[PDB]
Amino acid sequence: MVSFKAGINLGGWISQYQVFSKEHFDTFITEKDIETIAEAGFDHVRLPFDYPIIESDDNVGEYKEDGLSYIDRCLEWCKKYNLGLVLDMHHAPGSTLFEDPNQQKRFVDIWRFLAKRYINEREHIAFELLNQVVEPDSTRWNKLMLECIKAIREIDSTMWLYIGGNNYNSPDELKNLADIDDDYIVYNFHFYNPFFFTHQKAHWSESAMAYNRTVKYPGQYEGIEEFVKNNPKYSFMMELNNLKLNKELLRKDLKPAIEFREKKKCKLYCGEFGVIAIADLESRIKWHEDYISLLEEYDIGGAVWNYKKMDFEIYNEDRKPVSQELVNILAR
Repeated sequence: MVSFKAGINLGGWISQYQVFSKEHFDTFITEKDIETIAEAGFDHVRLPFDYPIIESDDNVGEYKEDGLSYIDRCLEWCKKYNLGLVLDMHHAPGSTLFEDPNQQKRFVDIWRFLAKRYINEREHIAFELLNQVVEPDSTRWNKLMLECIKAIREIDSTMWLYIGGNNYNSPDELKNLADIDDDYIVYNFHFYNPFFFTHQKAHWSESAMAYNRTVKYPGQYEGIEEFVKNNPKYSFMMELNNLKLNKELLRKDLKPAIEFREKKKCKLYCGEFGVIAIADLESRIKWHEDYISLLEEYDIGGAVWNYKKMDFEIYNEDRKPVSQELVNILAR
């Protein structure tokens, strides 16, 4: 039996790669990595991929077997170590996806193709449709998601599909998803609360970079009022002034997902959650311990971000954990 409860992400491999290089692709993740993950106790891996490894915008419809090989081999390694694999589309075609039906067509076609390609794999693979959803409302995503589900179901009636909502799969956007009468659906949400703690000093976040402050957990945001005074552009941060960071805050942020499930009686999954590696170790470990305990209390499976690199590393390049206590907590 394969399970999808205590996983880890393989971001930075065939998704969010620096340069499109075969050297990177052949070496970033190898069988030794899957072996390490399996020996640690995780039951599955989440594999983000960006469309270009599979389809070029030029010869649309012509799928690259060379890119597909990275996915095929990962499936092999997973089957070998009895791990599940959640195949996740990070960057879809198009942002114009919800504007251009051609982009919509390619998106659906790519999933139709993958459903066919992996039709004989019944227990080690699951599909997670799309990660990047940031829209004014869910109307357009709901339309595309339904077509995609439909297209896939004509080919595979029992393939498990992972579906997330708007606002980067926010837990409070699940309620805005169209009702899918389907029993093989798992609802996904990401969780990085409190943001200025999990992304403190994240170089890719303008506000976090402007704030440029170390934060501990449990603890409290400090100097917000002083920061806003100097930077009126970030006035909205005044809402966070002196916010107390503790386990009850995390429980409150998780509430919307729990309420949705209480109504839908569905399965929930947290595909991404984590803390930036530069945070102090003690706080980093404590946040995971508290969050994992909430996931276990509510029986919600998930995958921590990230296996290696991507600034959220759980393992060094030497395939050794940054902290053994941390890995133990995450493997449940």
